[PDB]
Amino acid sequence: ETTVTQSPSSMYASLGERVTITCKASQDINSYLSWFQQKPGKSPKTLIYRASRLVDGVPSRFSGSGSGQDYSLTISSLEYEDMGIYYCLQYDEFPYTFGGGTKLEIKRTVAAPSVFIFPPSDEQLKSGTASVVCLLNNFYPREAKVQWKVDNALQSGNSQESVTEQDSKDSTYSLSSTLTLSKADYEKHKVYACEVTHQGLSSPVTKSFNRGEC
Amino acid sequence: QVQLKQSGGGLVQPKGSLKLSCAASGFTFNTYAMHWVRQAPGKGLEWVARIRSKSSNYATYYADSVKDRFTISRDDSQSMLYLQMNNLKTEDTAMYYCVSITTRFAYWGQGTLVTVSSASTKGPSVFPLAPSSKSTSGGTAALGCLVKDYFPEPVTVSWNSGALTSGVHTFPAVLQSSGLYSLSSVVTVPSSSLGTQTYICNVNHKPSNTKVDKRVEPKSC
Ligand SMILES: CC(=O)N[C@@H](CCCCNC(=O)[C@@H](NC(=O)Cc1ccccc1)[C@@H]1N[C@@H](C(=O)O)C(C)(C)S1)C(=O)O
Repeated sequence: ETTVTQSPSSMYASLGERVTITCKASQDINSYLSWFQQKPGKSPKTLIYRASRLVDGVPSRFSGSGSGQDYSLTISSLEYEDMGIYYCLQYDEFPYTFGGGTKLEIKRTVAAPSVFIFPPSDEQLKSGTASVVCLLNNFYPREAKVQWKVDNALQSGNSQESVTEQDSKDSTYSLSSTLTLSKADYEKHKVYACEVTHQGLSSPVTKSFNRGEC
Repeated sequence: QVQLKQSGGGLVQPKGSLKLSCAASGFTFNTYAMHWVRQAPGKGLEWVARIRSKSSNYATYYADSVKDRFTISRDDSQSMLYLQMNNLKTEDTAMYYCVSITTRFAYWGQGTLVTVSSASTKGPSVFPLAPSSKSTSGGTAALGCLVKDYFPEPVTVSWNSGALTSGVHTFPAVLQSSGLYSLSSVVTVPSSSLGTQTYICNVNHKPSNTKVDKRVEPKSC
């Protein structure tokens, strides 16, 4: 097939900024290249066809360009609604192939997370499993290090993270880390702690509880 | 008002078969090719199948991964586009989009989730994420619901039947080691409201016809 490579795969920009994404094909595709915007949990929206033709209704700040193998999309002045993932599509020769996509997100100031820890419910323990949940609320940038400490012992292999998309009001992220243990292992220990390292914090923050005490 | 209204899909076992449907309206369906395009969860877009108009003999083209297992077809009298999916494999699990590219537009359906697994549907367990009374007395407190061990996707979560939206984060589902999905939904509230206000998370899992309301209270000993 023809291979389509996008650059960069993700990027941040501030409102009003000029943004350019590039799209490179493994061979000449005769400007049969289309650009799509996909917002999370939504279907793709067509933006440009034949490298540079705007689909009716797309704001004029969107512009596409290129020829041969090398093409680009450009947003002259970024606006809040332009966030999402942009895909380019080669439709010269079947199979029509897409690029990996460029994630466009909005820049904002560092924000430190509010951290909360949640012990397993008694109800859940009745079934023999204990999930311990740590929440990092409303922070920026996305990178954060969360470590679980049980009776001063680091945990490995028994925790999963999940991260929301940028909040539509304050452009922050939130993250949840879920520590899973058997009820037997859970009840053999006292201090369950969540340690959060993040650029918005001068030092790591820790939230903890002792199994048993209200 | 162009629409591609999709129907079908859902949960189906490997080697099984499924038929997707797409009803077109508001453009000249018969003159244009029709397509199916896939998006595996969290991954990229991929072409599945193409079929041209009567004017081009209904020529069909397929991605290599599905060449002798899927069949694209159309009924121009009924404005219907179909994808007959046979000999299904785990890697066919994806969101499937009906797509029509026209002279000056390209229209995408809403997508139908196809999950290729032999497991039966499983409704969630909903457990409280409750704040202990350590919460800063004049600040903010967090609480939530842990929505655990369901299959397949998706679940939706609201708070107090949608009346509570501010400060809510419902996290993307996670695939656990057990092969069942799990997610949390949280909300931050004034610490002054723990005990005085009532927080109920409304969990809906359509594939299993499960609707669960869980009251989250601070906890006592
Ligand atoms: C009567 C007759 O003979 N018909 C032929 C099909 C051709 C009918 C008219 N052609 C199209 O609408 C094409 N659309 C565009 O160029 C614009 C565009 C491209 C990308 C994004 C947005 C807009 C192409 N049509 C698709 C296809 O043909 O699959 C394509 C190649 C993927 S784009 C037939 O039925 O054989």
